Amino acid sequence: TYKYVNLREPSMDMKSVTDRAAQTLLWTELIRGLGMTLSYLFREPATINYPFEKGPLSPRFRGEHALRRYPSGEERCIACKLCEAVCPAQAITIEAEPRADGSRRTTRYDIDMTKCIYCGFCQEACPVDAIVEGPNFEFSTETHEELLYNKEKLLNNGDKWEAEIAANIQADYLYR
Amino acid sequence: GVRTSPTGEKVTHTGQVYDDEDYRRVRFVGRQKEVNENFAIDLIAEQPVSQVGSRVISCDGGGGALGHPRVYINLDKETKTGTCGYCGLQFRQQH
Amino acid sequence: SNLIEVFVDGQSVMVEPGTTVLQACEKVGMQIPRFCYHERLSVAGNCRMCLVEIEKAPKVVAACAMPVMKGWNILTNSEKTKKAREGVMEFLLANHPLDCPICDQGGECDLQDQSMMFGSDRSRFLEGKRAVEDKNIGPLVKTIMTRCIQCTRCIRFASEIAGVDDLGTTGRGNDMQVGTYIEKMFMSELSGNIIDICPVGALTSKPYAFTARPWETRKTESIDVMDAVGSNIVVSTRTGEVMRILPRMHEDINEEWISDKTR
Amino acid sequence: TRPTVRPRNDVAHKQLSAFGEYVAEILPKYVQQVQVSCFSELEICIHPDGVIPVLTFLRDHSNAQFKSLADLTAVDIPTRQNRFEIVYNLLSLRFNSRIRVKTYTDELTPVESSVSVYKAANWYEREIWDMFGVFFANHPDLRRILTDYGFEGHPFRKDFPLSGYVELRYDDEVKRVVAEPVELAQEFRKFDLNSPWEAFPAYRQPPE
Amino acid sequence: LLKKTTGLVGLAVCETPHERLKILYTKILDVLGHIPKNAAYRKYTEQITNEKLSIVKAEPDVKKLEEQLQGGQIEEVILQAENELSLARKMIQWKPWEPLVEEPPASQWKWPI
Amino acid sequence: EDNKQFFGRHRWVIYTTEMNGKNTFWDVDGSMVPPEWHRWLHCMTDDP
Amino acid sequence: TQLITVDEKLDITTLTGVPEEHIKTRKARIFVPARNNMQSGVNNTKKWKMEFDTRERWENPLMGWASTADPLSNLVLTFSTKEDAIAFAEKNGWSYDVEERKVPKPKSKSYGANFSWNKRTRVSTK
Amino acid sequence: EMVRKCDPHIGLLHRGTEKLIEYKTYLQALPYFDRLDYVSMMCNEQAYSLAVEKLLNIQPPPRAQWIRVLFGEITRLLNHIMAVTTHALDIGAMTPFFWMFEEREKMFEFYERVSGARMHAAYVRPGGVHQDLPLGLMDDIYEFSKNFSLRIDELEEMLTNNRIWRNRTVDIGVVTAEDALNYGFSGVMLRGSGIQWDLRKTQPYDVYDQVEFDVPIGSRGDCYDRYLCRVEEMRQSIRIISQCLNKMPPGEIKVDDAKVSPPKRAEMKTSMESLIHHFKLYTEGYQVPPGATYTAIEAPKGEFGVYLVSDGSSRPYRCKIKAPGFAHLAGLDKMSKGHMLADVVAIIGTQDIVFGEVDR
Amino acid sequence: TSVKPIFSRDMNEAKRRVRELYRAWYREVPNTVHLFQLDISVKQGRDKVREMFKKNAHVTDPRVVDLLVIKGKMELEETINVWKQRTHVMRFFHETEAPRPKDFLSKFYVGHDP
Amino acid sequence: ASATRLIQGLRNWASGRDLQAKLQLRYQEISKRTQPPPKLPVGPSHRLSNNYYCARDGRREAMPPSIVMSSQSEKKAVSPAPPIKRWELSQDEPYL
Ligand SMILES: CCCCCCCCCCCCCCCCCC(=O)OC[C@H](COP(=O)(O)OCCN)OC(=O)CCCCCCCCCCCCCCCCC
Ligand code: SF4
Ligand code: SF4
Ligand code: SF4
Ligand code: SF4
Ligand code: FES
Ligand SMILES: [K+]
Ligand SMILES: [Zn+2]
Repeated sequence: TYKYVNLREPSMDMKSVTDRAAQTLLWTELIRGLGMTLSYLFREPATINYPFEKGPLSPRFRGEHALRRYPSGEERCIACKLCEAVCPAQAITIEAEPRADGSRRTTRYDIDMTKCIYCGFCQEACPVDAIVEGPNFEFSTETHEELLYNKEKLLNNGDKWEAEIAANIQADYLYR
Repeated sequence: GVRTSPTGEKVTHTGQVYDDEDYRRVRFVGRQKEVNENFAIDLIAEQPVSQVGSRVISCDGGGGALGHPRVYINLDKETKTGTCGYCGLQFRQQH
Repeated sequence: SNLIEVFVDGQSVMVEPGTTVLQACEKVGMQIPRFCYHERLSVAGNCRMCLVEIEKAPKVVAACAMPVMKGWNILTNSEKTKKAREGVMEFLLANHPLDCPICDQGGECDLQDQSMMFGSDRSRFLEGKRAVEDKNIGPLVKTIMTRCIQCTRCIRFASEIAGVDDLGTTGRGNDMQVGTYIEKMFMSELSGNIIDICPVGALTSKPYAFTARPWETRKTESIDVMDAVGSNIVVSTRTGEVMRILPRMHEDINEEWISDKTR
Repeated sequence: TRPTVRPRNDVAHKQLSAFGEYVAEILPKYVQQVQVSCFSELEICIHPDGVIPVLTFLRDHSNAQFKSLADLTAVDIPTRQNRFEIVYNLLSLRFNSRIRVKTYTDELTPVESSVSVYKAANWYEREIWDMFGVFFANHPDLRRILTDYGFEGHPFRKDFPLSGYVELRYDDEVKRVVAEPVELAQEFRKFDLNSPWEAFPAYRQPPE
Repeated sequence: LLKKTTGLVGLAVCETPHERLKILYTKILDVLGHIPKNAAYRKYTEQITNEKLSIVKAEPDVKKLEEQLQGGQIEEVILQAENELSLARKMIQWKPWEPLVEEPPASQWKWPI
Repeated sequence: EDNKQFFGRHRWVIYTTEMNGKNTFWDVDGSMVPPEWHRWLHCMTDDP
Repeated sequence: TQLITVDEKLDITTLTGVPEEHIKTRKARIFVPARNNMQSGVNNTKKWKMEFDTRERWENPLMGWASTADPLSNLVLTFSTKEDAIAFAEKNGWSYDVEERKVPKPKSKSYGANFSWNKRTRVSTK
Repeated sequence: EMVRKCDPHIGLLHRGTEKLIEYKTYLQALPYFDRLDYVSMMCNEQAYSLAVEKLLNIQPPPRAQWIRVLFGEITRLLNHIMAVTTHALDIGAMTPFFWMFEEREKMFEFYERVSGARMHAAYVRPGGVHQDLPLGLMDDIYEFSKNFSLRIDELEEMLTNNRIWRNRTVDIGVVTAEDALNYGFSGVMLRGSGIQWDLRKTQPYDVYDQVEFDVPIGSRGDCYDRYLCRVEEMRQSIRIISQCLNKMPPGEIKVDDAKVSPPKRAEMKTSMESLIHHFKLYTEGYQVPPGATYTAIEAPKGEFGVYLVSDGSSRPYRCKIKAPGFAHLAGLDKMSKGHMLADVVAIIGTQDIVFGEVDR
Repeated sequence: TSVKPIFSRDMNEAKRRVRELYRAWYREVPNTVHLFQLDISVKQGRDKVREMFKKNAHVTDPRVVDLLVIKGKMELEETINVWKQRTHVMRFFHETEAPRPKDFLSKFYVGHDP
Repeated sequence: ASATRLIQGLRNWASGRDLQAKLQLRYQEISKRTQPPPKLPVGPSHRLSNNYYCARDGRREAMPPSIVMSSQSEKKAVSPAPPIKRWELSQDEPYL
C-alpha cells in the first residue's frame, strides 16, 4: 500500500559502471532531454487565435450579471432580497417599494462588480430566475466606477444577453 | 415608456431624475445617462387579461420550472381582475 | 403555598394550580410552538400546534389550554409530540400559498421559522391549494387572506383588547374565512397591532409594504413621544433611514401594543 | 436513520473516553475537565500552569506519543473572565489518534510558550500574539507575523471591528502611502439572522 | 540479519537492539521507582515497561520483536524508550500526581455561553 | 468550422470591417460577437 | 511566590490599540434585546448584548450607499450575564449604561374563563 | 555563499479571512476556502464541508462522496502540476511549465463544466456537491486520464534523470523524520523523510477506504525525493481517478435533508415546505449544533485542517484554518542552514508554499 | 487580586524597564532619521517618542506596563532592523490628516460627533 | 493530427514514445457540446409514507459532549486507539 521512491542500489559490475561513466562523460540524459524538447518542436502548438478563436465554455459559466424578464416584458425580480442576503461579499444593494400598479418591484438593484466574487449564489438563491450570472466575461473597463452596476445597467445586460442566457438556462435547469 | 425632465435628462422606470440645481449631473457631462427604455409597468399592461372558467386559477409564470413558484389566484371579485403577485399577469372569471 | 409539582421531561417544577401545560414548560425554559396562543389574548386552542405528550396518556393535549394536573410528566420532545408537530405543520402548509419571496413576513415569519424547527422538510400535498378573496379593512393593514392560517388572533384582539367586534369568521370548514363579511373598515386607535400578532403575512403593514426585510434592519430601542404614555418602541432602520416602528414589551406601560399614530 | 445521518462511531468514543480517564488520572495536578464529543473527539481542558507538563507527557508517553502539533489556536469568548481559550490540536501517528488540549488566559496573564515541547508552535502562538494579544513567556522571537508593522490592536479579538480603525491610501503630497481613520463608502450591512425559535433542545441551558 | 536502513531519515540502525532496550527499560524502572506508589504515572509506566521488558527478554529475533512490540522499527521503539525515560525524569520534577493547582472559574468550560 | 482542427481551433470568427459606425478593420474586438453566436463560438452548444 | 498582588482597577485601553475618540466618546449599551413582536419566539431574548451609540450614516455621492465613519457601527458583543458585560465595558474604558432584563410576567390563563356565567370575560365568538 | 539565517517575513497576503468568516453563514463562508490554498480549491472545500457535516451529524450521499474524491484527485493533479512545474521554473527549467499547463487548462475546463468557474468553484458544499455532473463529463475525464501518464512521463524525462536537476535537489533541504514530526510538517514533507503517513489511508474520509492506491515514501528527505513523491502522487492520483470513474454510483448529490441542503428548484417552485426551506437556507442558513471540531484532510500540500467552532447559530463562532504551508515555512529556516542562496529557492519550492493559505 | 506577573513584580522594576526603553528609543532616533532619510529633525522624533511615552503615563498596573514595554521593544526592533519602511515610521506623524475640531463650537459646526 | 508521417516519425523517435496514440490535443473523441436533457434521481427521503422527519433528523441527534471527568485497582493502561498496523509494501510496483 506504499512504495519506495528512490531506493535502488545501483549495480557495481563493470557493465553498469561503464554505462554510468558513459552517461557522465558522453551526456546521454542531456541528449534525451534535448530530444524531448525537439519532439515538442514538431508538434502542433495548443495556441488558439484569440480574439478570433475562443476558449471553450459551458452553460454553467459565471460571467457578467444580468436581470431577466418574463416572456411578456415584465421583469422577474420581485424584490425579495434573497440574493443580497446570500451574497458572500455583500455586492448587492436593494431598495424596494410598490410601484404605480402595486407590484413588488425594486427601485435600487446595485451590484458592485468589484466586490463580487462571481460565485453565483445569487442566481441560485433567486426563486424566479431574475438575477443570473450570464456568459459574458469580456467587459473590462477603463474606470473603476464603470463596474458599479445599477438596476438600469443590469436590466440592459439582461435585454442584451437574454437570447444566450435563456438557452444556457434551457441547457442547465434540469441540473438545478 | 421613457420621458424627459426639463433639464433634458431621461427619467427612469423608477422615476429617478436629478434636479436642475443638483451638481451630480456633471457625471453625465461628456458621457451618457444609461436608462433602460423597456419599462416593465408598460409592458405588463399590454398583456391581455386571461378569461377563464374556473373560480381559482394557478399561475407559475409560464415555462413550468423556469417561471416563478406556482401560486393560486382567487377570482371571486368581479370588480377587479386577479393579478399574479410575481409575474403581474391578470385573470378574470368569464362568468 | 399550594403549588402542585409537575414534571417537564423529568425536571420537577412547582406551579400554581390553574397553570397550563405551556406555561409550566415556559418555567423550565422550553418554548412549546404555537400559532393561536397568545399570552395577552384569550385561549383559543384551534391551531393544534402546541400538542404535547403527557406520559402514560394515549392522547396529546393542547398545551395552551390544558391545565397541569399534579404528577404529569410533560414530554416536550418525545416522538409522538414531534409527529404531532410535523402533522399539524403539514396541514398548515398544505393550502398555504408559495408567497415567501413576495411576502413582508418573510424572514420574520412564525410559520416559516417553526416549519424549519418543528415540521417536515418537504411536501406530500399533491393537490391544488385554496385561494381566498382579499379584504379591504383600511389604509393601514394590507390584507392577503390566502396566507391566513385561521388562528383567530384577529378576532380575539379586536374583541378583547381593541374592543371592536368587527372581525370574525364566515363560512365553515376549509372555506372558513376571516374578515368583516361586509366592506367595513377596521379603524381603531389600536388597529395596527393586528399586524404584529398575525403570525403569517396575511395582515401586513400597508405603509411598510415591500420596502424592507427583517434581517437587514437595525433595531434601535427607543420611546414614543406621540403621547404621554411613553410607549417603548423599536425604531427599525436600514442604511440610515427609518423603516418602521414596532413595540417593545413593557409590562407596566404598553404591554406589548402601540397606538396607530405611534406605529 | 440510515441514509442521511452521520453514523456514530462507538468504538472510538469508548477508546477516547478511556484514554481521557487515563490522562485525567495520570495528571490530576492540571487536568480540569475531560470530555468526548458525539463525533468522537477528546478534549482535555487543563489549567494554564500545565501547558508544558501535559503537552510533554502526550508527546513522550509510550501510550500517547502525540508527536505532531497539528494546530494551535486561540478563541476569544468575551463573557468569560479568562476570555482567551488556547487550543492545542495534537496528532499521534503511532496510535492514529487526535487529542485536543484546551486552556485559558486573559489579556494580562502570560501563557508558557510550548516551543520547547513542539517547535511547530514557534509561529502559531506567535500568531496568537499578533491576532489576540496573548503573551507567551520564554518564546524565542515573539513579534507580529501577519499584521502590518505599525498595526495597533489585535484583530481577532471580537471587540475589534471588521474593518480596522485605519486604512491606507497613497498620498501624492507627502509622496507616501499614508494611514488615515477608516471611512467606508458603503458600511458593512449587519444582518440579524438568528431565528427566535430554539433549534437544538439537547443544548438547552437551564434558566436562572 | 543486519538491517541496512530503518527507512526514517536521521534514525540510524541499531546494531544491538535487545541490550539497548534492556538497559533503557531497567533504567526507566530505576528512575520510576523514585515516584510515589499512589501516583498513577508510576503504576501505568511500570506496567507498560514491564510488558515491553518481558517481550524483549522473551524474543531473540529482531523482526519478531518488532512485530510483537507493535511500534514499527526497533530503532523508533528504542527512541520511544528514551523519550519515556526523559519524560519520567521530568515528571519527577513536575510532581503532577498532586491535587489540582486551581479550580477553573464557574463558567470557564461552558459552551455555548 | 473545421472539425479536423483540434478543439479550440475548430470554430472561429472573421470580424466585420465596420460595426456600429466604428472602423473595425484593424480594431477587432472580442465583444463584437452577438449573443446568439456567442454560445456557438464559445462551444456552449453544437448548434449555430 | 510567583504571584503578585495588583489592587488596581482593571484597564486595558492602552493595549487594545483603539483610538481615544472611540473610547471616551462612545456610549456602550448593555441590554437584553426585546423580542421581535412580529414573532412569538423568545430565543433571542436569552443573552445580554453590548452595542454602541449610532453615528452618522450619509449618502454616498456616487451610488447612494450608506457611507459611515464609525468603526464600532457593526460591533455587537454577546454576554451570558449582565455582570460579564459590565466587567467587559469597564475593562475597556467604555462608558456604558445598562437596561434591566424585562421578562413577561406570569399570566393567569383559563380556557373555561371564555365561557363564564356572569363575568365580562366571556367570548362572543370562537 | 552560505545561508546562516533565513527569516521569512509574511503577512503580505493576510486578508483577515477567518475574521470575515465570523460574520458570514456556513454557505457564505465556503468560498473563502477556494482562496486559501488557491491551487487546491475543491480540496479545501471538501475539508470545510467535512468539518460542517461532522458538526451537523449528517452525511453526504455516496455519489457526492465519489464526486468529491474524483475532483479531489483532479485537484491533486492541478496542485502537483503547479508545484513541480513552478519548482522547476524557479530553478530554471521553464519548459515543462508550459508543457503541463495545457493539461492544467483542460482540468480547469473540467471545473468549469461542473460548476461554472475555472478556479473557485464553490462546488463541494456541506451536504454533498452543489450540482450533479453534466452529461459527457466523465467521458472527457476518461479521455484526459488516458493521456496524462505520457505527460508525466515526458515531465519525468525532462527533469528526473537530468544531472543538473539532481545537482539542485539531491542534498538540499534534508529533513530528518523526528524534526519533521516535531516541526509539524505534513504530507510529502513527512513522506519524503520515510514517514509512512497519509491521511487518506490512516484517517480515511469520504470513499478513500474504497479506492486502492499506493503511497510514495522517500528515503533521503531531500528536495529530490519530495519531487519524486509528488510525481508518483500524480501517478497514483490517475489510478484513483480511474477507480472513481469506474465505480461512480447513481443517486442524488446533496444530502436529502432540506433543512441542510437546498431543495431542487422544481420543487421549490411547487412545494410550500421546499420554498420555506429554500428561503431560510439562503437567508438565515442552517443552524449548526454547538461544538468545536478539528477536521483535517490530506490536501496536496499536506494536512489541511479546520478547527471550527459553532455556538448554535447559522454563522461560525470561530474558524481556525490549519494549513501546511504555515509549518513548512516555519521550518524553512532549519531546512536552509548550511545551504546556499540558490538552494533556498529550491527549498521554498519543495515546500509547496502558497501564501494565501500561509497568511489567511 | 493575586495575579501572575509578566516581568515586573511591582511598579519599580516596571518603571526601570520603561526607563531603559526610553533610553533605547532616544539613542535610536538619529539613526532612524538618517537611514530612513526622514524629513523631520532628531528633536521632532524625540518629541514624538516623549509623546508616545507620556500618553501611557497614567497606568498603575505592572502587567499592563510590562506589555507596553514589550510592545515598545517590538516597535524598536522593527525600526532598528529595517522592517518598517518610511511609511510605517511616518504613520506616527499624522501629516495628511486634517486637524480635528477641538472645542464645542466647531464640532457643532462640522457635524454630529461629541 | 494533421502532421505528415515524416515529421510524425521524427517526433516519435525524438520523444522515444508513440505520440499519436496519445495526443495531448483534443479532437472528435471528446463529448458533444449539446447533450440530451438529463433526468436526475431523487433521494431516499422522497417517500410519501414512513417518512417523518424526526426519524431522520440528523442535527437533532447530536448531543453535547459527554463529560468524562470534571472537577465540579490494577486497571490496564490504555492508548487512544490500538497501535497503527504496519503498512504493507505494494504488490503493484514497490520499486523493488
Ligand atoms: C511624411 C510621412 C511619413 C512621416 C514619418 C513616418 C516614418 C515611417 C513610419 C511608419 C509608417 C507610419 C505608420 C505606422 C503604423 C500605423 C498604422 C498601424 O499601426 O496599423 C495597424 C496595423 C495592425 O493593426 P493592429 O490593430 O495593430 O493589429 C491587431 C491584430 N490584428 O499595423 C500594421 O499593419 C503594422 C504597422 C508597422 C509599422 C511600420 C513598420 C515598422 C517601422 C518601420 C520604420 C522604422 C524602422 C526603424 C528601424 C528599426 C530597427 C531595425
Ligand atoms: S455572484 Fe456571488 S458575490 Fe457576486 S453578486 Fe452573486 S452572490 Fe454576490
Ligand atoms: S434578483 Fe431574485 S433573489 Fe434578488 S431580490 Fe430579485 S427576485 Fe429576489
Ligand atoms: S406568511 Fe410566512 S410562510 Fe406564508 S408566504 Fe409569508 S413568509 Fe411564507
Ligand atoms: S389573518 Fe392572521 S391573525 Fe387573523 S386569523 Fe388569519 S392568521 Fe390569524
Ligand atoms: S397554540 Fe394551543 S392549539 Fe394553537
Ligand atoms: K403579520
Ligand atoms: Zn404568474
